[PDB]
Amino acid sequence: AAMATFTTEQAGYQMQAILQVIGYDLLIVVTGGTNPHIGDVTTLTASTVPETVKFPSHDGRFHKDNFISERMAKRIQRYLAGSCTITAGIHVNQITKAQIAAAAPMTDDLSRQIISWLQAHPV
Amino acid sequence: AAMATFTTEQAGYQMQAILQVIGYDLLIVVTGGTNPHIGDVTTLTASTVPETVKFPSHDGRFHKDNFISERMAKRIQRYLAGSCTITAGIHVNQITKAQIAAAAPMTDDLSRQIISWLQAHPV
Ligand code: NA
Ligand code: NA
Ligand code: NA
Ligand code: NA
Repeated sequence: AAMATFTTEQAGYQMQAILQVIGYDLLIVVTGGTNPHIGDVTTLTASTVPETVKFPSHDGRFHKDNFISERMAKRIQRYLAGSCTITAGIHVNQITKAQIAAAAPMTDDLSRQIISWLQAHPV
Repeated sequence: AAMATFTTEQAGYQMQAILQVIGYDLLIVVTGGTNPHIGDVTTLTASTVPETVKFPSHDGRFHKDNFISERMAKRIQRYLAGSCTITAGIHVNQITKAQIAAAAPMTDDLSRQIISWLQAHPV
């Protein structure tokens, strides 16, 4: 199983997804960088359009939005047996353009591990 | 601390809140009864109006909505240092009127333990 942890690291920083199964429903906590937080929450089922809450900036200043919980939700949506809630909060102090670019492949890498896990542990 | 678990039991069924601190942000997972699930997600900060996602019924049939994540959010809102996400999913097979009535005091009981914990462990 009811809990699993997935990690990836590209361009020198790590992202992590912690998955918890509750009933037929999923909770996925996505964090990364030096300052993990909860900046976005995406909710969905297999058959509804995902929706995303965006909290005010965890440190007040402006950071580019990489759409991480939305991107993960799109990848895993068709594998869901019930509801799904994805939090995301990645922060790298003085992030570089290459590290920004790595956010999308790293999210897909976590998504692929999650999908494999769900297929191995049907709920 | 960064993680704590709170429980209550009234009228013969248990509710549980698992709290995880990520940065300055909170994730609270509220479950109970025989069939824990994620049926509602409430998001808020100290200064914004809470909003609640309601997923389709975890078992297809109609159950009364006890507004659990909303009720907890109202109780703890003024103590938040950052963002807060509360999932809730309580199910008792053939719930009784007394057990339905117990949902509100039990949510307040979990909320009071959470507030005490936050005051003892400032983030
Ligand atoms: Na691993
Ligand atoms: Na944001
Ligand atoms: Na306790
Ligand atoms: Na509901």
